[PDB]
Amino acid sequence: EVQLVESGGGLVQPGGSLRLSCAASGFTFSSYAMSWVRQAPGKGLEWVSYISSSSSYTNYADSVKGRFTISRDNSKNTLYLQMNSLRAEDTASYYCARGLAGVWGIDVWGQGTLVTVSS
Amino acid sequence: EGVSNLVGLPNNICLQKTSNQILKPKLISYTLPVVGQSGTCITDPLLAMDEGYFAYSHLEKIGSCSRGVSKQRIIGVGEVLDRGDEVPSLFMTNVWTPSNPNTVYHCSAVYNNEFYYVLCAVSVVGDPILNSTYWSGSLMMTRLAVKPKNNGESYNQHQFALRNIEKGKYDKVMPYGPSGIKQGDTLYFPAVGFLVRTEFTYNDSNCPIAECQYSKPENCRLSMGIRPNSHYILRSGLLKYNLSDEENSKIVFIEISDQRLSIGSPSKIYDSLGQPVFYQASFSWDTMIKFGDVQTVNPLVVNWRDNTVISRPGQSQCPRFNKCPEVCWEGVYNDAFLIDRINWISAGVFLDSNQTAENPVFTVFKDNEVLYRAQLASEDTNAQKTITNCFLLKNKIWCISLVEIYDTGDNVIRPKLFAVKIPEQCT
Ligand SMILES: *[C@@H]1O[C@H](CO)[C@@H](O[C@@H]2O[C@H](CO)[C@@H](O[C@@H]3O[C@H](CO[C@H]4O[C@H](CO[C@H]5O[C@H](CO)[C@@H](O)[C@H](O)[C@@H]5O)[C@@H](O)[C@H](O)[C@@H]4O)[C@@H](O)[C@H](O[C@H]4O[C@H](CO)[C@@H](O)[C@H](O)[C@@H]4O)[C@@H]3O)[C@H](O)[C@H]2NC(C)=O)[C@H](O)[C@H]1NC(C)=O
Ligand SMILES: *[C@@H]1O[C@H](CO)[C@@H](O[C@@H]2O[C@H](CO)[C@@H](O[C@@H]3O[C@H](CO[C@H]4O[C@H](CO)[C@@H](O)[C@H](O)[C@@H]4O)[C@@H](O)[C@H](O[C@H]4O[C@H](CO)[C@@H](O)[C@H](O)[C@@H]4O)[C@@H]3O)[C@H](O)[C@H]2NC(C)=O)[C@H](O)[C@H]1NC(C)=O
Ligand SMILES: *[C@@H]1O[C@H](CO)[C@@H](O[C@@H]2O[C@H](CO)[C@@H](O[C@@H]3O[C@H](CO[C@H]4O[C@H](CO[C@H]5O[C@H](CO)[C@@H](O)[C@H](O)[C@@H]5O)[C@@H](O)[C@H](O)[C@@H]4O)[C@@H](O)[C@H](O)[C@@H]3O)[C@H](O)[C@H]2NC(C)=O)[C@H](O)[C@H]1NC(C)=O
Ligand SMILES: *[C@@H]1O[C@H](CO)[C@@H](O[C@@H]2O[C@H](CO)[C@@H](O[C@@H]3O[C@H](CO[C@H]4O[C@H](CO)[C@@H](O)[C@H](O)[C@@H]4O)[C@@H](O)[C@H](O)[C@@H]3O)[C@H](O)[C@H]2NC(C)=O)[C@H](O)[C@H]1NC(C)=O
Ligand SMILES: *[C@@H]1O[C@H](CO)[C@@H](O[C@@H]2O[C@H](CO)[C@@H](O[C@@H]3O[C@H](CO[C@H]4O[C@H](CO)[C@@H](O)[C@H](O)[C@@H]4O)[C@@H](O)[C@H](O)[C@@H]3O)[C@H](O)[C@H]2NC(C)=O)[C@H](O)[C@H]1NC(C)=O
Repeated sequence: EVQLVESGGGLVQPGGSLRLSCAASGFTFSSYAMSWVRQAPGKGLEWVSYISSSSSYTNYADSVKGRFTISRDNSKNTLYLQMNSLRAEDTASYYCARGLAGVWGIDVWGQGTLVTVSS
Repeated sequence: EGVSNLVGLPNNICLQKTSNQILKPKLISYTLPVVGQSGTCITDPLLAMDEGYFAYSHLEKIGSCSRGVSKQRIIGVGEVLDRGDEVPSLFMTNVWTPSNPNTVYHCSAVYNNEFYYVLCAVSVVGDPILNSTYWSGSLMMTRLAVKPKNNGESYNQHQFALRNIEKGKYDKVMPYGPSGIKQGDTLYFPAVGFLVRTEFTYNDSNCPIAECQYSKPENCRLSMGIRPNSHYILRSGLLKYNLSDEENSKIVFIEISDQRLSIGSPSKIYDSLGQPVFYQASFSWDTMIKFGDVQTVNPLVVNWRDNTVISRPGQSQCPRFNKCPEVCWEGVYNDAFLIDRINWISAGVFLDSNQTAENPVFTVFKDNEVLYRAQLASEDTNAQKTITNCFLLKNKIWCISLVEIYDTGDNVIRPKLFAVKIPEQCT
């Protein structure tokens, strides 16, 4: 069974810099695609990033085009996200999946991680 | 390894009739909880599959699921790979969303060398088939690559307005259907026509009134329009787009034959074992399924099938299993895919109800009976539109079907996609 283990906390000052990690086990991480997705209470899904298998193609969203950059550590299964200069409109729970945005997902969302940006 | 279309010699599927449920559906549309629910609504699905690359489209409405507003339309393509436990799924690789959501209507997808053309209709008067008396007729093509690259700006997304239209005698053309086929260097899209009622040449004596005592002669002619006193009669067909020139956007409408002429409905044309198969929804008096393999594309003539067991439900005026002409425009889109040609076996998700739209049940029908069936949800779960496509996984046939069902803890009819494996044994 595919297990997604989210990490990273919240309650950061506006304009700070947080790092959200998400490791996984089961499927072979060496050849697949990863994408961060977030959702605030009141809204639906919205893709945050995207990355290819060999760390070749990287895509983002129009609201976070220059905020952060996704990475890949195929040696030791992990998925980092070096958020920089966040705003109040970024307070939402982030998740990790195997599809860019879609309505898809090939594994039950495990725990998720909340990031609070206020005061 | 990989995923290829129905070619070669696949594994032998079961052929006899049995009640033992040898079908094991698997949901591949795991969505996160929607805690903090609202009046959301998703409608107008789309699902195309060819050579291991898929597409998807949906319109999210806030409020009533029919007379609502538009917020976002997610149109994206992606690959078809294995999740790892020998189970195929649809991985997304690119997503496109238009700026103004209340512009795009009635999209249609197709596959090419290394792209995925999505032909949609642009309208500023609302839904076209409901307000066709004032539609302009502009059509926009959207190209989305199945493998984006870094900083292309011209390879991951490219749009262009279709200028030249080769409309023979109609007034407006519009893409109408989930997907189409490829023929090397030519693209074909399912569509419908808009011909004037007064300029219609159809003798009112070919109506099948053999045993229809409680009917009228002109029911065949009146059923060709959305309303009795309508201003346009629909006509199914195909749109040809010869992209091997690119000198000018060409729109060639290929009208369907007169054999079993029904009202315009969302049609689908797909390839299966070399020969292209055609489907047409039943939104008219003829409630039975309209299957058929195409022998001639340029002049569209399909060899229909006389299936008398699979149909779609409707209202009281034209319920299921109705075989007599009656003035009505109603039904639900439920297609199927040809999984074998030696025995002519098909498979698709159809509704099992007399005058309701509930109980979506997966079923496999050969020509005049059902071999093996399997339900997807309870006998009360609602369903409106179903799209079925089949492929291979390295030795065997797999079929992923998009079936809009009513989730329990969602209170909204979300399009959920399943995954059914056709077994290699009977019971
Ligand atoms: C299928 O497509 C057709 C397109 O052919 C659609 O029909 C079109 O509908 C639009 C609607 O905007 C028409 O445009 C104009 O509509 C105006 C409506 O007036 C207001 O209505 C609402 C009510 O609010 C006002 O109420 C009273 C009314 O007197 C006011 O006193 C009050 O102060 C409020 O302001 C408002 O919410 C709305 O915003 C409008 O402001 C018409 O007033 C307007 O008339 C002009 O054009 C006439 C010629 O058509 C002309 O004779 C008038 O003098 C005036 O200049 C205008 O019609 C389109 O006209 C109409 N098309 C056609 C061909 O008539 C149709 O709705 C669509 N159907 C579906 C199901 O999609
Ligand atoms: C749209 O579709 C309708 C229905 O099919 C067509 O109308 C029918 O046309 C056929 C002919 O193809 C009619 O069948 C017979 O017509 C004969 C016509 O009489 C004269 O016509 C020719 C010229 O065409 C003369 O040269 C010749 O002298 C004929 O005498 C009738 O005489 C026949 O009558 C027989 O049947 C009637 C019952 O209807 C019996 O009472 C008689 O005793 C006799 O046995 C025969 O009817 C047919 O009748 C037409 N139907 C109707 C309802 O009138 C249309 O033609 C078609 N539209 C177009 C543009 O072609
Ligand atoms: C979509 O749009 C594309 C265009 O982009 C269409 O493709 C065109 O298809 C036509 C088919 O008629 C092609 O026309 C062909 O031209 C050939 C010329 O090539 C060489 O011909 C000579 C060879 O001798 C020929 O002699 C006679 C002449 O009639 C033939 O009968 C013989 O069989 C020999 O082939 C050479 O001397 C000459 O120098 C040329 O090198 C010709 O030979 C073919 O008979 C035919 O007429 C056209 O070339 C295609 N265009 C492209 C760009 O490939 C396609 O059909 C469209 N699809 C639709 C409409 O569905
Ligand atoms: C409906 O069709 C199904 C098609 O797969 C049927 O399943 C098959 O049923 C037959 C007959 O019962 C089984 O054959 C027997 O299997 C048993 C048990 O096999 C298991 O053995 C170990 C446990 O000891 C287990 O770890 C394995 O994974 C096996 O599952 C054997 O002991 C017998 O000798 C004999 O081979 C098939 O095994 C079974 N298919 C599968 C994939 O297991 C089903 O029975 C049909 N139902 C009805 C009502 O007809
Ligand atoms: C779902 O749709 C099915 C197909 O449309 C329905 O089956 C149909 O049900 C109707 C309603 O009964 C049948 O229509 C009539 O049936 C009666 C039979 O009762 C009398 O018949 C004999 C012989 O005439 C008579 O002597 C006795 O007194 C009986 O009381 C008759 O009036 C007619 O013969 C006529 O057939 C259809 O025949 C039947 N069709 C089929 C293919 O079964 C089904 O009922 C629907 N279900 C629901 C829940 O709506």
